[PDB]
Amino acid sequence: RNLQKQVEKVLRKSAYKIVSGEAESVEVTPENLQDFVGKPVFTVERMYDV
Amino acid sequence: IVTALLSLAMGRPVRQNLAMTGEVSLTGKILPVGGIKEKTIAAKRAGVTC
Repeated sequence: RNLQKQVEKVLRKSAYKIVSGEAESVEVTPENLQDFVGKPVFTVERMYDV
Repeated sequence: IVTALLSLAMGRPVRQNLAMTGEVSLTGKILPVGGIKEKTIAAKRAGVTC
């Protein structure tokens, strides 16, 4: 379910970037993804090395 | 807090105008902290250089 919310949010921001923005066709990518949901929540910590 | 105690243990003042932040987990491997932009503007406001 919670994934569903992030998916729809990515979509609706694509929609506002279609309706009047400067984008004719959005295509989400990992580098620009930061703009669409902001800072990551979880991390890949690996709290220690050895 | 750690560096505080250590300064006190030897009586040496910490080098002046040094701000820091982080987390420590009983072996010294520092861990990420969040919200960094706000702490950054505050440190710039206080004149701390490091």
